[PDB]
Parts: sequence; structure tokens; C-alpha cells
Amino acid sequence: HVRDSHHVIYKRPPVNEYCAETREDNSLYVPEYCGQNWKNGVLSGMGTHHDAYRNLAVNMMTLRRESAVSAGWAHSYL
Amino acid sequence: RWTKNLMHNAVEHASLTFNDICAQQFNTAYLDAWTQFNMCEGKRIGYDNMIGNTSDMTNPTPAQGQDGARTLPSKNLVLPLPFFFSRDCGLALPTVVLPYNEIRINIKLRSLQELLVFQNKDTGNVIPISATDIAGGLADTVEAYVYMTVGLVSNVERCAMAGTVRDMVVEQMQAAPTHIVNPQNTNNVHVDMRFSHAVKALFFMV
Amino acid sequence: VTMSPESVVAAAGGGNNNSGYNEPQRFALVVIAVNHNVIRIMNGSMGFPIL
Amino acid sequence: GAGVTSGFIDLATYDNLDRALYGGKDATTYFIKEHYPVGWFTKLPTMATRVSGNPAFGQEFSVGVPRSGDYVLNAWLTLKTPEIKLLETNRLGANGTVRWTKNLMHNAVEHASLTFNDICAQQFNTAYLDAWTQFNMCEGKRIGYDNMIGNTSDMTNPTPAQGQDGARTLPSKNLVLPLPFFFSRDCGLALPTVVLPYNEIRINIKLRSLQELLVFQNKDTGNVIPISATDIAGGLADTVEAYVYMTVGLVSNVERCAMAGTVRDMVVEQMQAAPTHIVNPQNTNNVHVDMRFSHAVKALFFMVQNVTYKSVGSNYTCVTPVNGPGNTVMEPAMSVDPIKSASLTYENTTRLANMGVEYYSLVQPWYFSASIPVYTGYHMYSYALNVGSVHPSGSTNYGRLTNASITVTMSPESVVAAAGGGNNNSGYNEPQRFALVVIAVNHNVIRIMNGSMGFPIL
Amino acid sequence: TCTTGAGVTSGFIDLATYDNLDRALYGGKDATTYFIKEHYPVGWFTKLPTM
Amino acid sequence: TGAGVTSGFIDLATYDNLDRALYGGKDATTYFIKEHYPVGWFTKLPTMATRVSGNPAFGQEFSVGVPRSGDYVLNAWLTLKTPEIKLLETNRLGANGTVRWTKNLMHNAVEHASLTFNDICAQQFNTAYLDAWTQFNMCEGKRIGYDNMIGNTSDMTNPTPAQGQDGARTLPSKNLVLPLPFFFSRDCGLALPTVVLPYNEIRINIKLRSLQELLVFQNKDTGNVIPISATDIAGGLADTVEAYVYMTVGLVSNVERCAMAGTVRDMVVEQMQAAPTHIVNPQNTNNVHVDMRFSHAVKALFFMVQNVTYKSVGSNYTCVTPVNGPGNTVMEPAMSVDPIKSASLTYENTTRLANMGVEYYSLVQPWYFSASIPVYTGYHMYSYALNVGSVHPSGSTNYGRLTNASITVTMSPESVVAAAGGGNNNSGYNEPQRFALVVIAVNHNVIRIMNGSMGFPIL
Repeated sequence: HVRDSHHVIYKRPPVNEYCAETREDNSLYVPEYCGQNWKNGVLSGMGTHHDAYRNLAVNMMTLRRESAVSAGWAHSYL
Repeated sequence: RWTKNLMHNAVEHASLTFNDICAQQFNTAYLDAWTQFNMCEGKRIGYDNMIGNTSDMTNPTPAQGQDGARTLPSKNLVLPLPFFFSRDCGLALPTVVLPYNEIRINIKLRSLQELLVFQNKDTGNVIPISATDIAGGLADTVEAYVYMTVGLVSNVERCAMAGTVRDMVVEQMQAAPTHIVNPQNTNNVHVDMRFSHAVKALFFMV
Repeated sequence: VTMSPESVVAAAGGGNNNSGYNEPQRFALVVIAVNHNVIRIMNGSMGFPIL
Repeated sequence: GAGVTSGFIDLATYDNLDRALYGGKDATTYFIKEHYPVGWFTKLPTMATRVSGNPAFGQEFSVGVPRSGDYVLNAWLTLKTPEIKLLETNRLGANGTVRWTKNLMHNAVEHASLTFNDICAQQFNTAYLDAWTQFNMCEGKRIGYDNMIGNTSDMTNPTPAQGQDGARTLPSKNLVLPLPFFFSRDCGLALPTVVLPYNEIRINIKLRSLQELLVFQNKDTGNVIPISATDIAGGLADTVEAYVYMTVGLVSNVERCAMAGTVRDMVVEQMQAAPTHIVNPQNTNNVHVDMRFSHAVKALFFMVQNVTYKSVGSNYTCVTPVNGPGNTVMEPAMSVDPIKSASLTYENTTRLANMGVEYYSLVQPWYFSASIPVYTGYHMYSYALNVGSVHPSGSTNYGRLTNASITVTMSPESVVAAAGGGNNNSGYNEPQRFALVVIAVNHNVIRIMNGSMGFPIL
Repeated sequence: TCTTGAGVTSGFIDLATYDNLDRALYGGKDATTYFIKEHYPVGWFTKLPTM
Repeated sequence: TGAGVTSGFIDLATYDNLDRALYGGKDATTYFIKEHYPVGWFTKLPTMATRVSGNPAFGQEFSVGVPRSGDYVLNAWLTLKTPEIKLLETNRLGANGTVRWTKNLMHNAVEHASLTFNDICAQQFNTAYLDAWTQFNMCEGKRIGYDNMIGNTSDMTNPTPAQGQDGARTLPSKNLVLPLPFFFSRDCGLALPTVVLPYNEIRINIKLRSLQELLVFQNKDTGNVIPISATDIAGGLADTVEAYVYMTVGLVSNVERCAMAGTVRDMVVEQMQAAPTHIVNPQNTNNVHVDMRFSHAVKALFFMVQNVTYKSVGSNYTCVTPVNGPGNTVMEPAMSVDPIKSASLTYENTTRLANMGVEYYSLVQPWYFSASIPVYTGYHMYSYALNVGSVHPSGSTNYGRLTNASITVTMSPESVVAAAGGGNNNSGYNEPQRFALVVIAVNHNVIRIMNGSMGFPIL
């Protein structure tokens, strides 16, 4: 007698997957049985998300302004 | 004149695919056989008025300077698509349950050159039609649409049935390769048939 | 499939005007089969368990 | 003659040098090849469905990489050429011929790009394709590749009008062009479609309009004018069918489970193209171009292209080709490369002196490439020992480099061809104009993690 | 089933072909895999012509 | 103008994260320093294999045994001298007649060349396999040498008119060499352990073709080919011929041979399976289906349609026979295209490979999975593996466990219209033409060595 149109599958691709927690890669990356299709129909469309890339960028930057002065001094100038 | 069964023609190798896997596919021979064998009487007139052969599109029309200057009317026509979910109400596609697959329909039309019959008045010969023969040329582009019916259900079961493994029985098609026959040389022809699953019927025509 | 004498004589031409088989005729044999199958829905995806 | 009689004196002739070279208790003898197991897999071609636009000349269409796979390691595009037939009512009348441009493919495919769901992964165009195929051609396949791209002497041979002796009509045969991508460069580099479910891999191909895909030459004066629909029978087919195919490879369940859920790093090669610089030798002979690149460049290919007529392409000479005897395209006598010398400068520091053009033309490809170009032009420089090697070699990143400039000196033939006055069939009856094009080939690093990919260094 | 276009659904039939010869040639825990290239660092250097 | 005194330093000063990731590190393998390692001590020399049965002659089969007393066998070739051909004015065609050697004289005059161990057909090949392999895996630079070795050098295939005509040249009696493609000749790491195989009698059987069908007799006017006769040429036909089989043997050190003596050895080899030829008549039907019954893990398939109207002309895979041209030379008529229009693989009504164009197999597949691209019409390839020429196994499926598959080929309209006659003079298809489809498969096998004997292990 009532209806909503949000979703029906719960937490298999958990919504909070982009944060730092336990992973669930053992299910949606491999078909369960031979002949099963691939699980990417709506999940595709969100590229380069997840905080891992942002944290990697922050770690790479860290101190580039102060570390760029020397850089190749130990490699080129004799 | 338009060819007999204008629809069931110009639609060959129509396929329905899940994600990127070919799930079903049919063509003109299967369409003709199915609609000629499993036709519900009473709707035959409607079918023969909606897929062409309406005794108006198929009547030959002479040239403009001859007695028959009538032009073939430009009226829209409709063709239902026989699929496993369309076969019975009990078999329906759970779109709410399949969000990780792209369900898609691939339809290949046919060139208008071989859709029009150019008949000779006296000797009864057929030659291919050309653009300059008819007025207005041939429009390669055409407006065609696909309509599908959806159903909405309450939350009492649309979420309950989710998360469970469901097994459904469907009917597919297997088509053997076509073989050319010359009755002048041979009186009998043998065709080797290879199929995979539990076959139900076999339609063979020449 | 054992063919018919009508088809044999229609393959050769020689018919007069509006006889249909005035030009030589060529025929082709087509065979279509209908089979069952099983489709399984699981974890938001579908596949053939038997294939 | 005796069968085995001197086979033992050679073995007995053993000395200190032979003991130092051969011998030893750990010698790896020949005739014994160690066989190691390899992973079980299969491959098959597959059509790639298009998602945006329709295939037509002058427009662009986007084709998505097929899903439900395991790996992608190839890509090619097939296109069917239309029918061309000259009409007696053309602009030039009897003094007119029609032919396809040299290197029909690598043309009508410009700005061909690969993108990853939000970002331009890479792109290439005609100049890059020509330079790469001239400098990295495996001989034996040269004739075959030429056949696929065109140059069959059946499409590039001019045909007069139907009222002349030559009533030949250009045939309509489909052609195929491979797409050079980082996953197609090497077998070891492939796209993990199964591992990347959060991205939509797309290839955008933009075609060129048919007006400049056809060369309409004059037999007598050797001039080119733009084509028109009324010139040929039927008309100009703006739309034409074109398909994209690629090879999809499957892997075993155990291997896919092992590789699923891991962090991967790959090295890829992309390219950057500096804007074309129009050059007029009528005032000065030295031309300087600033280079602003991003990543670790490996090679720099620079050419001077004749741009007098847009119908003719891949013409890096100083004189346009002309119709000659036998209804065939020919190259006039004074067709030499405009470049006489080139030099590099790193912020008022001449790295390379005023080297002759023959240096980049012959010596550099002889030492640091797998092939030497057979056409005039196509000058290259390389910072690496092997340009075609996927594994990185010596290079430098231009991001940390200060402003870099390239200087080119023209030639007397170029400065005399720029001005007109040439007689009939000389190839420079009209004044000629030239454009300097510079392209670079560099390195990059891509990262695979969390069911997605991106560039960490950026 | 379908002929003109089937995707990768036919890539399982040839993959399922296993025998003693296939187990001797391919497979195993130590079997190297293609499509995965291992990269090793090299020296840092530069070169240029001189008189 | 700095001469390499600061430009290098400026370049090296540009060091960043990307350069740190690519180059650098304590484990970086610098160039200009190559680690040299010792190899085995050995030597090599050629020998002549000892004939064991019969006398060589055209149209017969002769066997030659592998010589003993060696230590390895890794190369074999066959050399033979061709007779001197001189036409006469007394030929049936009269003045309008020319005689020339067939195209690809080698890969011809030999059919069903086989290598056997004791009593077993270890390997075999023939003209179709030789042509396909030499067209698909030809190393560039050696193509001219291979042509000079086999034929098609404008010295054998140039038509020669009768003695009374202006062209009275005689075909030179020069000798020719053909290497034998074998599993021990594919790679230096694969060689026959002659010392370790004393209990096996290794034989090579060569069946020469009749000289009558190796000479093309062409009509100068109508372009018709008829079989040759003894009275046509001077000296008759020399049925006997001198053919010699040479091999290359290699001696190794005593320590090496004692280490490798008395042990179990596993070898992976390459073989050939040729399906029976299928007669094709495009007039009746435009589609031809041929079943394949293969045994082991097939790696590559090479198929083509051969024009088989006359037995004199060989390796003619186009749709029209070649005709005499101006200047006493052979030329291909303007209507010379591959009869195949499309091909398809079927696995019991499961289309694994779709109905794509012939040019796909002709060009795209060799461009990716081969070391060369054919320069002649025909020769369509489908390879299950990444590299056909590589001896190391790659992706490949075995047909023993796979139920019989089929190949479907579509004839071209040019082929169907050239099947009927009616062609004018010097058109090639003046007479009705007949075609035969041939398919060749290349696969993998395992050979076991122990106890001074060889045999296929149960696998």
C-alpha cells in the first residue's frame, strides 16, 4: 500500500566505501560461478573517488616547496 | 509496391543483451513462423493491419502517367517484440533487482533498396529499385521509437524478494545455417542440425 | 528433405509472361529451433548457471 | 668428404682465452631450453559499441570499451570509402583530375583521444601518427600497413573525367587503422576492465570533412581548388559507416581472484603537441619556437609542412606533388626539405649546436630507432637509447627544465618556393606557405587501486 | 545461440578445454602470467653529441 | 655553443618524483656495464646424411637416414640440380608456345616430406604448409636470399618462346636449396640427441613431384595451359635427378655429454595437421562449410582457396590463372583477387568468430600476431596465440576435447563469375576455373627421451 524508489540491495557495495575501513573486494570483483556476468552497471560513473587518492596526493605534496631547492644538487653538480 | 509482410521484414537479427552478453536474438524467419503458428484468432485482422499487408501498402501502383497514379501512404506501423519476459506475465524482468547490468536492445534495420518490389507489368520480372526512379529519393534516416511497459509494486514484497537467488525458465532461439538447394541436380538434401539445450519445436521452410 | 517435381520444373525457366517462373528460380532451406534455458538472478546480476 | 674428422681438433684447441670465455662449472649450455609454465587464457575480437553521435565526416563519435571482460589489449577502426566519379561538368572541365590524398588514413582521424570517465588519458593526431609510423616501422609489415592505410596506387592515382581516355573510377574498399594506445604498445600493459568497475573508458574519434579529403588537380597548371558536390556524381556522402573492434582476453578464475583487490603501478607513454607555427621565409630565415611540456620527454619530432592547399596532406616537402605522365602523382625536381639546420636552447644555453639537417634525418634514426624514414622531412631527436622500448631509458623532465627553445634555419629552395612564378607542373605555380609542427613523446605513471585508476603525480 | 553478436559468452567454451597436455604446458602455482609487466629501475644518465 | 660540458649537467639537475620512481635506487642496473657469463664449449660442422633407400627421381619417394656418431642435430637442407630445358619448333603449340618453370619451384617438386623415428610418423608437411609459413613468418632482409634459393628470380619463371622464335633462351641448369622446417631446426635450444638416441632409426622421407606438372606450357595468344610432352623439349625428360641431404652437427664437451647422459628429458615441439581439400563450385552455392577434425592443442590456422584448374600451375591462390605478358614476362591479369570474401568459425552452432571481412585475416591478424604480412593474395590466418613464430607455448585450445568445429567461407562475386568461362584472349579465365579450399593447422606436442629411446608420453 506504500512504495519508495530508493534501493533494495543493502551494503553489498556499501555506500561508505570511499572512507577508510574494512574492504569488501572479495565479492564484487569476481563472479561467484562460471557464467555470471560482471557487476558494473551503475557503479561505473564515479572515477578517481575514495580518500586513498587524496591522501596519496597530500603525502606526495607534504614539503615540496621546501624540498624543491636542493632536488638535483646531489645528482648533477659534481 | 511494398513487399509482403513489410514488418517481420526490415527487422533482422534483433537482439536483447544483458550487460554485454547476448541473451536473446530472433529474425524474420522466426517471426513469420511464430506468428503463423501461435496466432490467437480474432487478433489476426489487427496484426495484418498493424504490421503491413493492409491491402493498401502491398497493392502495386503504376507510374504517374498511367491509370494508377496513387501514392503509397505514409502511415506509422507497430511491431511487438517477442521476448522471454513478454511471453508470459509471470516472467518479468526484475529491473529493481538488476542494477549492475545494462539491459539493452540492438535492432538492425534493412536497406530500403530490397524493401521495395519493382515489378514489371507484363513479363512479371523484378529489378532493384534506384533513387532516381521514385520521387523524393530515398531517405536513409527514419524516425523509429521503442516503447516498453513498466510495472510498479508496493514495498511489502519489492524489497522482500530482493537479496534472494531467483531461478527462471526462459525460451531461446537457435538457427541453423542456411543451405542452398538446386532441385535440378539433387532430389534430396540432408542438413546436419546441432543444438545445445532441450529443444521444443523445429520449423523448417524452403 | 526430398524435393517436389513442381519445384524441379520451376527451377528451370522458360515460363511465359506472368507465370512467376519465367526466370530461373533458386531456393534456400532454413531450419529454426526453440529451446528452454535457465536464467539466474543473484547479487544484482544475471548469468547462465549451465551455459 | 669425411663426415666428422675435424670436429675434435677444434675442441682440443683450448687455451687461456678459451678458458676465460667458455667453460666453467656454471656454464649455460645451448641445446637445452628451460620451459616454464604460463597462465591459461583466451582471446577473441569484439565490436565496441558506440555511445555518442553517429559516424559522419566532420563530426565526432565516442565509442565505449566493451564491459563484462577481463583485459583489453588492442583497438582498430574500420571505415568504408565512398564512390568517387568525376563529371564532365566540373569547374575545370576537361583539364581536371580527382584523387585521394596521399596517406588517406592517418587523415580524417584527428584529435583521436582516450579518456577515463572524467579526464583525458591521452590523444594523438595526424603528425604523431605519421612520425611514429615512419620511425617505428617493422619491415616486412611495411607493405601490408601501407595497404591498410591506402597508398595502393588505385586510390592515390588521379583519374580524369569520364570524357577522357582514363575512365577509371576509384574503388570503394574498406580500410583499417590500428589505434596506438598504451595498452596496445605492449602485451604486458593491458586495461584491467574487471578490476576497474568505477570508470567508463571511452575513445573519441573526430573525422575530417570530405572537402579536404579529396585532391582536385589540374593536369596542365597543377593547381588545386576545393571540391564541390556537383563536381562528382551522386554527391558528397557526409555520413558513412565506421566500426571499432578490439581484442578482449579472458583469464582463469584463480588468477583473477589473485589479482583482484591489489595496488598496481604501470608506466605509460603519452604525447603533447605544441601549437603549429606559421613560418614566412620571405622576411627572415631563422624561426624560434618555445616548448612548454610537462613530463619526462623521450623524443622530439619536428617537421615543416606545406599548408598551401588543405586538400593535400602529409606534404612536408617545399613543393606540392603534381600529376605526371601515365595519370600518376609524381614529385617535382626541386622537392627538398625546407629545414637546413636546427638547434636547441635551454635558457640562453645552446645544448645542441647548429647541426645539419642530415644529422636528425639519418644519423639519429640510425642509432636510436628501429627504422629510417623513406620520405623527405621527418626530423627527430631522442634523449633515450631506444625510442620504441617500452622500458624507460635516459630522458629528462621539462617541468623542472627552464624555458626551452628550438631554432630552425630555412633553405634557399624554401625561400624561392615561397614566392610563386614557377612554370607549369613545377609544383609551386602559386606562392607556398609552411607551418612548423613540433611534437613530443614522454613518460607517465598510472596507479590502480580501490577499483579505480588515476594519475598520482599528475 | 546468436550469431552476429555474442560478446564474450563464447570465450568459455575454448577456456573449458583442459587435459593432461594443457596441465603440463599451462597452469600451476609458479606459472608466469602475461598482461602484467615487472619494472626494474635503471641508472640515471644523459647523452649528447660532441666534437 | 657548448660542446657537452654543461648541457648534460643542466639535464641531470632536473630530478623530481617521476625520475626518482623510474630511475635511481640502490638496485638500479646501470648501462655501459654488461654482466658476462660463461657458456658451454662446443663446435659445429656440416655433414651429408647417408642415403638408405632408393635412388632420387622425379615422381618417386626416397628416404635418407640421419647419420650417427654425432652429438646434436639442429639443421637440415636439401639441394638438387635442375635440368636444362630447351624448347623445339616441333611442339604441339607450334610457334605460339612458351615453356617456363612454375612459380615457387621449391615448395613444389616435393610433397608429403616427413620425418620418422623408427616406425612412427613424427612429422610431415607439404606445399601448402611451406607456402603459408614462408609467407607469414619470413624474416625481412632474407626474402631476396630465399627467393634466389627457391625460384621466382626471373631466370626460371620467364617464358621462353620456341627455338625458331626471337626468344630462344634456355632455362639455366642451376642447383637449388630448400631448408627443412623441423622441431629441431626451429630453435637452437631444440636439437636431436643423437648420442642419447642409439636405439632409434631416424629417417627423412622425401617424395618428389613428376616433372610433367612442374613445367608450365603456355599458349602465347589464348593463354591456355596444357601438360608437357617428351617430344616437345630437347633431350626428353630426365626422370633421374641428383639430390643431396645435408645436415649440421655439433660436438660438445665430454663433461657436458656425461652430465646429460642417462637422464629423462622433456621436449615441446611443433607439428602439422592438414585437413582434406574441399572442392568448391561457386556456381552452385556461394557458401562452403568444411569440418575440422584435429587432435592436439592447435596454435594457428592458415586457410586459402587454390585455383586447381591445371596441375601444371602451382601456388596459384588467386581467382584467375596468370597469362603471358609483353616483353616475354608473366603478369597477373587485372582481374586477380582473392576468392574468399568472408570466413567464420562455428563450434556446433556457436559462432565464436563472427562473419568479418577477408581483409581482416589478410592484414590485421598478421599485423599483430606475426613477424610478417603476406605480399600475395590469399593466405588467411587466425592464430589463437600472441606470437605464431615463438616456440614458447602461448594461448591455445586443444581440439581433442572439443567437439568437431566448422569453417564457413563465402566466395567472392569475382570468383563466381570467373568460375564460368567466356573470358577473352589473355584474360586467364578464358576456360572455366575450379577451386579447392585447403586448411592447415599448427599445434603443440610433447616428446619424451629416456633409456636411449624416444616416444610420446601418455598425456
